[PDB]
Amino acid sequence: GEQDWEQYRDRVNMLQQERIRDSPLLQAAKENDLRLLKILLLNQSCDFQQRGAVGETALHVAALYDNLEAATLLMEAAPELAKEPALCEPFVGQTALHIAVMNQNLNLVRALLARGASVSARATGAAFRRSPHNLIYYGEHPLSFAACVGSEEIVRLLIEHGADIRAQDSLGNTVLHILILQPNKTFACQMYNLLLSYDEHSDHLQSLELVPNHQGLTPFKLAGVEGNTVMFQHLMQKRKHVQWTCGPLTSTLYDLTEIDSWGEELSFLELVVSSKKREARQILEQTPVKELVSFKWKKYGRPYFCVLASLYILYMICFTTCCIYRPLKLRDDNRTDPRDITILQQKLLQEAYVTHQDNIRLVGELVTVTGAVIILLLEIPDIFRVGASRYFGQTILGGPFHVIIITYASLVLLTMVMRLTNMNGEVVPLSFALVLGWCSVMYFARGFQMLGPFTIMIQKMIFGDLMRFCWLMAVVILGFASAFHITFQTEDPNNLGEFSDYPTALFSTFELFLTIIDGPANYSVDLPFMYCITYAAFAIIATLLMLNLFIAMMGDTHARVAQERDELWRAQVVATTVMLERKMPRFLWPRSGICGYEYGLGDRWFLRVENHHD
Amino acid sequence: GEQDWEQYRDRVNMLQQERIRDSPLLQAAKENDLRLLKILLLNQSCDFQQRGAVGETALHVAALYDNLEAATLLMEAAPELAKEPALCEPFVGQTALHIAVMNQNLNLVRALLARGASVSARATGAAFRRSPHNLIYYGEHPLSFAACVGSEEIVRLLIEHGADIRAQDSLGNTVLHILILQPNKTFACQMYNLLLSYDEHSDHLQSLELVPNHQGLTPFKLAGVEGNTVMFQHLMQKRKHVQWTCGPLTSTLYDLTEIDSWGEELSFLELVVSSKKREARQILEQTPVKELVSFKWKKYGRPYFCVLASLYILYMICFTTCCIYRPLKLRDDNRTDPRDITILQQKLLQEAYVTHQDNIRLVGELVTVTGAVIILLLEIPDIFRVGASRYFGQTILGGPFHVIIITYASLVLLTMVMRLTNMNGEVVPLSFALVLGWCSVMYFARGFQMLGPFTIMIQKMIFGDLMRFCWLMAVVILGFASAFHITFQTEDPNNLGEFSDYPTALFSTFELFLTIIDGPANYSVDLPFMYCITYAAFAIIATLLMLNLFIAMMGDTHARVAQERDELWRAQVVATTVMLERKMPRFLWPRSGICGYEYGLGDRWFLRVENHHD
Repeated sequence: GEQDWEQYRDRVNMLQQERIRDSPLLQAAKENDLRLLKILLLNQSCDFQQRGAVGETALHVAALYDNLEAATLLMEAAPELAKEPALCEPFVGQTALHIAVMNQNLNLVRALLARGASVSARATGAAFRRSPHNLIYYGEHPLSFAACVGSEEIVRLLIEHGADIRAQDSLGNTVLHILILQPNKTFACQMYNLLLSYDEHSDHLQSLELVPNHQGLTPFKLAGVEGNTVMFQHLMQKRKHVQWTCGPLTSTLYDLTEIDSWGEELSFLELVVSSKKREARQILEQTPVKELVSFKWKKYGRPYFCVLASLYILYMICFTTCCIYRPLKLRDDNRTDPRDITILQQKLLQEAYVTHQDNIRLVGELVTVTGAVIILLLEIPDIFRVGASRYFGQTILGGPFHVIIITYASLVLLTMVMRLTNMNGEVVPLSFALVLGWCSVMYFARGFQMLGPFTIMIQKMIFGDLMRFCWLMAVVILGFASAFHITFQTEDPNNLGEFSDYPTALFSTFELFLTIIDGPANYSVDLPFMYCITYAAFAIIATLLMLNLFIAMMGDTHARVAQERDELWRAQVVATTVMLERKMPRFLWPRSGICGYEYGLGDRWFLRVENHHD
Repeated sequence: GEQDWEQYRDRVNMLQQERIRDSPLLQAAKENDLRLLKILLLNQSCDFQQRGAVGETALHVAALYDNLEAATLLMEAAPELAKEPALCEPFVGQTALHIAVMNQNLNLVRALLARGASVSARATGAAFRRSPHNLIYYGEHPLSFAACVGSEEIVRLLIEHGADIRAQDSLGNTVLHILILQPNKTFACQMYNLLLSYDEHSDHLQSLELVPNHQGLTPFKLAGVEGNTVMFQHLMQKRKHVQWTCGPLTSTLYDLTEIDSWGEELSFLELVVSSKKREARQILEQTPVKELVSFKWKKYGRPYFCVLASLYILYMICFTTCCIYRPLKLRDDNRTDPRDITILQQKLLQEAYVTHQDNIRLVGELVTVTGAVIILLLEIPDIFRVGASRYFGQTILGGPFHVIIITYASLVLLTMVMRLTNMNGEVVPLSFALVLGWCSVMYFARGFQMLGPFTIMIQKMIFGDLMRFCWLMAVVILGFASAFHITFQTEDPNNLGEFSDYPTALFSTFELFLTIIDGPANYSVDLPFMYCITYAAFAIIATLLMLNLFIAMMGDTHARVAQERDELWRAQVVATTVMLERKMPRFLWPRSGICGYEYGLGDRWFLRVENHHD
């Protein structure tokens, strides 16, 4: 690939205008020059099946520019032009009916359909598919075009000429899926009511509402994925009824069949919390959904989360104590190596199990490794289910805690390999394990409103501002650490040995940036004067300016989300509820909501909501 | 208890709708199906005393859905249905008159009262009591229902059929108490004027205004507890009169009898500052109240607070100097224990009183312990008065300073036990006493506007943000302190002994989090390389990110209250005024306001307010 899409798309859009300029019939379609077009079509003339650079006809050009005078004269001379689709790459299958509807030209649609335009024509070209570089997605059928332009009269005219409402495009979207993807949401529900009124369940196999996608999503399920909360509240108007109303009080009964999704392998609520669209989190604060996941969290979600929190915390204490007590003996080698002298005075034991206090630790260590395969048997089946990047990427479904808890379980499994192999470097995977193990306890901080939004800010600082600061911090601690190394390369390393080696001078200048270590000073020796100029420059540019600017932007990444993670914590417990309702067994978590079978109203499981309004 | 309330309340609300669906008479009451209901009640038919699942009648169902056609046909066939209450747990005592008023159905109330509905019926069920899970509290009588719906015409119709306005519900609330608990406050005072106009003091024992609650509160006293400032200003319109008005100036004379509450054991002003409701602090900025507690604070509150401040500060100097000089002698045991060698070189004296300089300290120490029982004789009678959790919980009445000053007086009493027992660990209760003693001086920082709101922010940071940060700080200093301990478990503890023990490694990593101690470094020895990776990870995640995010949210808990504790300090001196007017004697604090007895207008003590208005 040498060129890209839009450079090809601009080439088609200018080759198309050239052929309109080159051919006098196509120009007379564009100019609405019915003077010339009468004289031109009076005689035997240009073939009406002459094409542009895209496969357009003269009727497509006469409809792209709303010229119903020229389009009448074209169809009177050539009636077979109404059934003609374009033929080349971007506009494949687009008919003049696809354009007369998209211009909302009603009198052109009547003139086209009287000439036998096909309402079942589907624009299968790549300039109609739902792609991030197409500006609109209106579907493929002209009935689907009339809905997304919001024209009530073309829809009432296209059904009368035999457009089935269950017409499914190449994505699997029927027209009810496509109305949900439109941006002017409060004008789309009136087309949604109009399209369902013409449905009238003659087919009634899924009754146009349960007709899924190629990704399985019904239109109700898709409104939660795309975050169409205006369409969601409209869709719940037919899934409820008011039991009674007494003054200010009102008790209404929501259907909860398509929200709870009991038998479904991929429920409605996982598709809302694992949706990458960002207005999908406003679905979780709607009138049947908010009451449902609050009932699941309080009655069963937070009690079952706190025991798992109190078990994992008690698990990590058992892992920590098997690190604190760990098999160490005095080293075999007398230290003949006093070179920055070796402070390592003891080494690992090999197969140390002699004492009874060790046998208590053997019990303890087996809780760690069998606790770790339990961790592995819970998560690596779930990376194979959502796609291993939808899993790790979405930061409300655990996200960068499943990466941590898998890495933790990998390292303690790696440690028990080394304990049986008698490898010597056991301290390296254990130190990574203890950090990753105990910082994974912050996963359970989502279960508490105090601690909840506070832990999302740490994820928006590790990934947000640390990747916007550590690059422009590493250039300062590479220029200055080298500058501090060169100034001290010619000195005694026993007096101010903070820059004696270049690896340690990177470490000291990393610390002096953060001022977690003291400024280097030895007042009983003459330091080089270039150091006092370099360090005074360093302390201003790095310590003073660059920290307190990073704190200034980290203070702004907190202020920008301190009013926005109180709403993401309310979406973080929903992703914890439906994670827990799916994993741990069925005799815990019974079906939420009132069973509508002991009362004579069905088998659907309802949710009753009592509300007050003045 | 297996299920909870609302799961029982939802069960009643759906069992009730089932019986309406099961019985054709109850359905015809709901449907307004007067076709069927005429045919049904033409014959001998279902018993009219058939009930739903709650004890409802057909007349209750015909009034829950405002069907006065069906309710007329029900009462014409069965006239004894108007006097029928429901019989089961949530709706006990609710009559159809309780529903016809709550729907504000005036023509249904006239048709019910003509059939002999009882206006004195009281809905004693649990779905009418003032509880946090009921959405409204409208009282129990239908006159009380007509007031809280704001229907002037039902009240003017229910009095005419003999509803006494002094009708007291199970909480002790008369209807004037219930109008104050309503949320649309500016529409409730017009019902308050209407209800007082029909009172006309024929009873005149308390004249409906002094009729207390079961918690003793009159409606004027309850408007300060619930913070009904709209009702409070309306209640002070009848407790004032303008002496004169001259252009812009106006001198008005407030009654101050029910505000100052002179003979009352529980005054009006303690019920406003110790109220847990949060709009009760706007009562303290109203036109007779703000001028009264400003006069009490300036004339007598701040002079008497500053001597008690200057006495307690001078008391704490006397306690501190008896700690600084304290009986210590050189230790008896030669230190045969050089294990992290014992720096303890001297011990406690036993009965040390030999010298004259000690006898000065004996005078000093008795000021401390008799100052401490004086503290105990002032506070532990007051935990037995407000309820020992209303006392400690409310942070404007001292709050977490009465916990401190009781703990301080407990520890110096515990110290004088140890001085007579010759216990050895006297340093432990004294160190707690000196911290708690001198930080209790911040109680007196409420007496000064500069220092006032600054000390409320420390209480909103100790309890607010420290409990939202120290949990997610303790997981970092447990993962890293263990990770720093394991990496240094196999080294010489004499070179970088900051993580030699696991208790001290928790201490060092606690300090390195805050960077109150230097980063561990010893450039004359080879530190383990895993430390330089762990510490560089620690300094970024803990020192840099997690501090300056905690400062970012602690900066936001200050910015959110720097415009809100300037109004809580103005409620913190009111709680200090009425604390001081109650405790210290009566010859200090004379009665505030002008005695209306030397002038010929009563014996009530008035407050004169001169104000300016353009």
